Amino acid sequence: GAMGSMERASLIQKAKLAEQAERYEDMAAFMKGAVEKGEELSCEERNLLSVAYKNVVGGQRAAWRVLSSIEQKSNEGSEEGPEVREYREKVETELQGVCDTVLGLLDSHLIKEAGDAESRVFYLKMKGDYYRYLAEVATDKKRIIDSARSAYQEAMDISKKEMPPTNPIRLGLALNFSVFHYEIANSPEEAISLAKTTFDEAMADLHTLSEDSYKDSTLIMQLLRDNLTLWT
Amino acid sequence: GAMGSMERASLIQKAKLAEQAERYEDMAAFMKGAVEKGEELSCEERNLLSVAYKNVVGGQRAAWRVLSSIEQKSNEGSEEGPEVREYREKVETELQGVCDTVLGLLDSHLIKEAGDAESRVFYLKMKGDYYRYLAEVATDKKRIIDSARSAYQEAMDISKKEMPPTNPIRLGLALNFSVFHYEIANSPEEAISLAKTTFDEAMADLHTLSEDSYKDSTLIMQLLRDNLTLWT
Amino acid sequence: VRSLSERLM
Amino acid sequence: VRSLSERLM
Ligand SMILES: N=C(N)c1cc(-c2ccccc2)c(-c2cncn2CCN)s1
Ligand SMILES: N=C(N)c1cc(-c2ccccc2)c(-c2cncn2CCN)s1
Ligand SMILES: [Cl-]
Ligand SMILES: [Cl-]
Repeated sequence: GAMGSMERASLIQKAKLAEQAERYEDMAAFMKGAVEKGEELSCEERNLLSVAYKNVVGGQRAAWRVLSSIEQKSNEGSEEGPEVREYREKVETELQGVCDTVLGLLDSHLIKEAGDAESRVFYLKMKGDYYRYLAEVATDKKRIIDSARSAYQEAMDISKKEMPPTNPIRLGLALNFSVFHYEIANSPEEAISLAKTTFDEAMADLHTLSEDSYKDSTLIMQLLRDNLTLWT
Repeated sequence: GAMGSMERASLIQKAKLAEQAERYEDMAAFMKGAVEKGEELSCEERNLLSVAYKNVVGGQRAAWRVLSSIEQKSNEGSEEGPEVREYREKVETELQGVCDTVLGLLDSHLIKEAGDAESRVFYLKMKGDYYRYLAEVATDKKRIIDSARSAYQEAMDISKKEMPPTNPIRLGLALNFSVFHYEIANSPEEAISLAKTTFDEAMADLHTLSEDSYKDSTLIMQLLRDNLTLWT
Repeated sequence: VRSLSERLM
Repeated sequence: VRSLSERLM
């Protein structure tokens, strides 16, 4: 590991600098290095890891969608070479590599050492997210979908037992699981039901929250609401 | 060169795909490969080269500015490690590498084969731009500034002899040279004089242009005007 | 149009 | 505030 010679604290400090500089490839490398030190991650450090790789993979998914669209148009009255397919495959292969890197970190060994709900649910959700990103480009497709489903479901079970309905991690988990149902699993009715009950159960729990926790939860709830508006 | 095995036309086609996908690192690599085929570049191909590397270096300059700012604040009632300096140096070194790559392509051998004004002025301006980006982080600083000045001046001489005042390349050259004067060379009065005369001489030539050429020139003239507003 | 997923805190 | 330089066509 190219970050093996750098102090854990220095990697974290530089990941925060990279975030301010919007250098998310650097941020991912720093946080990967931090994870590979072997120590568990704090809540802040976990979110730095999530921020870095979500932005990296986020740019790859956007590029892949553009290229896939151009590729599908080429395969309709369309004039013909292999370049579009080749370059889409290049981005796709790079995207899959990032997803495998994250899944590798969760498997070695973030998840097995995560005992607390906030950490375990966070990592299992992340596992679901990155198997979902793999599913988006897959055509083993079924096993990838099942791996996402299984990760999300284990996370849902723990969050429902151990976290209040308004917990931001639980809310973000349910949001992404509902996206999985709608966009990946061809289960729009499951997606709508999950988003509804997640929103309603959080609504009924807002009265227990501080002003700052209320802002955090309602911000995420609005995404659930926005999706329901698009889905119904 | 990792692109040596790919057809020139395929590299150009994929550079255009990368632009649509906003994958400018890929775009730079493709166009670098295209340049290294040894053939001169068309006007379109020259702009693809410029688009790719300007975006790449543009992200590095923005990141460098963030880090440099954080670094200067650390060196004022400020609490102290070497991480900020180290990471700024990393981005800086990567920025300089990109600038050297471009200058290498212009020197080997785009400029010496560029005989037409549109191509020669374009490359010499580009040489000035990327020596200017080097100057922004330099602390040999004087030689870098002189190399930018000399490249810009040779380009200005040719453009004034061979191009109409409203030529977009001439306008973009004068704009960037005026930025050099103001931001790099500590010559704000030279910057203001150049922007004024460039704008006025283009204004007086708009009557010769088509509707589409009129739009192109006035779009760039507005930047000259905006700078003058900030400078005076 | 694509569904909205969790945003970074 | 930094001066505006040439924009991509
Ligand atoms: N540097 C980033 N991207 C983030 C850092 C943190 C964070 C977490 C704990 C302590 C300090 C910072 C984030 C966070 C995630 N959940 C809530 N928070 C903070 C807002 N209440 S997000
Ligand atoms: N793919 C890009 N980024 C660009 C391509 C071209 C271009 C140039 C010549 C022929 C075809 C396309 C650009 C250009 C630069 N000066 C004017 N133009 C076109 C607008 N009149 S910019
Ligand atoms: Cl490719
Ligand atoms: Cl560093």
